[PDB]
Amino acid sequence: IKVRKMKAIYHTLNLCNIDVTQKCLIAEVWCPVTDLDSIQFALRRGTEH
Amino acid sequence: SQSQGIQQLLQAEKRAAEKVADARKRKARRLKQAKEEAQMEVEQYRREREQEFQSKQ
Repeated sequence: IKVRKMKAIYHTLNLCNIDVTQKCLIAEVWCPVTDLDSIQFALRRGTEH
Repeated sequence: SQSQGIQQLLQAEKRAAEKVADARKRKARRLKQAKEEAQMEVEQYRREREQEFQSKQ
């Protein structure tokens, strides 16, 4: 499970923009409107970790 | 705007690139400054040794 998630996460980051345009990663996503706050809270967890 | 923010990030990255380029240019020119400034120190050494030699004589 560890290695499979790691592989999936890296393959997902592949889909995102790279330093060819900016040192900060750019991500594009579909999201339901109601879950935007939850996604922001998840990003907050990511920042803290 | 999203495009406005992306352009702002790109401009900031360009500013950072300019900063690092300026620092590299400073290093490159200070290399020649290092080449040249040794003349002052060698002159100081020569003058000090001449003073000591003449005093001893």
